[PDB]
Amino acid sequence: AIATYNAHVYAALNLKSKVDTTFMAIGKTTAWTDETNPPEPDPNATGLTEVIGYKKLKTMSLCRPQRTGETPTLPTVSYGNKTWVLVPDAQAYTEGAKWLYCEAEFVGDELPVGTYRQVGVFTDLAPKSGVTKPNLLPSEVANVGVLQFFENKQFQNRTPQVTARERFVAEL
Amino acid sequence: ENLYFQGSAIATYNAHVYAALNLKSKVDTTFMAIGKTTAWTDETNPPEPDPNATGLTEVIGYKKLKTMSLCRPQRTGETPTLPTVSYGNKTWVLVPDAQAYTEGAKWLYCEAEFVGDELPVGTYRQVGVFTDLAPKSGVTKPNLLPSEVANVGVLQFFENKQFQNRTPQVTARERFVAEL
Ligand SMILES: [Cl-]
Repeated sequence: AIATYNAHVYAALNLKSKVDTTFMAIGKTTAWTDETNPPEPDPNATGLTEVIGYKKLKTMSLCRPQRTGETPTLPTVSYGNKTWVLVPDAQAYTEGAKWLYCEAEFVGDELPVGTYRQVGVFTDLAPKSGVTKPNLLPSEVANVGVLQFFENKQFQNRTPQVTARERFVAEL
Repeated sequence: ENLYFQGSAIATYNAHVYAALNLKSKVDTTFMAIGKTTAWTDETNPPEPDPNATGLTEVIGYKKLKTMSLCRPQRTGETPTLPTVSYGNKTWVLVPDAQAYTEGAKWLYCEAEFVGDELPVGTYRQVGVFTDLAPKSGVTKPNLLPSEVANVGVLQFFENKQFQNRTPQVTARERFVAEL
């Protein structure tokens, strides 16, 4: 079962290759049992609970945590308190980038407005023939693809005047 | 008004199955290698495999897989319909690609036959699987000497075990199950 470090990088590179068909979803319109303490995400999930809609990623890149004494030349994303170094595909193995960075914005009413508690990334999403737009209602997706990673968090309310920028880093 | 969030998302069970399916898709360029001609410090207790390894120590040769299939451990009360194999101390149920997610097959089964002198004879202590192996030019043969490989590809998983001896009269059937 002993996989190499490079096996994880290979898996991350494989996800990045699916960029043209990678979408970030928002869901869970209904309240958690405890709104202040969301339950831990169960890996057996094949999709989001009460999926609202799908949004094509603004950015998808391989990455790795910054070293303590490193002054990075490459771009950095500063997720609250911890810095990540974005690595181009060619330096994947040399940099040991076994993590994947994903970013997407939910601008106003492009998807139905309301509360949401879930964020997840799907690869190989089939938009119904005749649709190119990055914002897809669940009735507009032909086959949701494969839910790769998701997160359960405290509710956020979205209005036609609100732009929600959702970004996350997943280890592979 | 604008909202900003940065979080720690966990991989799904299906993400592991997807990774295993991705390796199976590389079947045409997947090779099993054998190595470590020299004895371990303690021949009876081999050292734990270091994941930072990019290849095998004293690589002997590369042999294209006889079988590569997705699999999962057999359940305690299961009487499997599908084919079964033995690795570690357990039994594994071989699952076809179509039933990958339904069966939750996040493990990969690989098998290769090392028939006699097709690769240099002697003792070996390592077994590893490589994907995207480039044979020098347009060569087709399944048995490749390290001097015959143009680019070894990506060492996906390997094992350190007690020695096995191969002679021109011996056929070694190496099987291993790796979790993804
Ligand atoms: Cl939270």
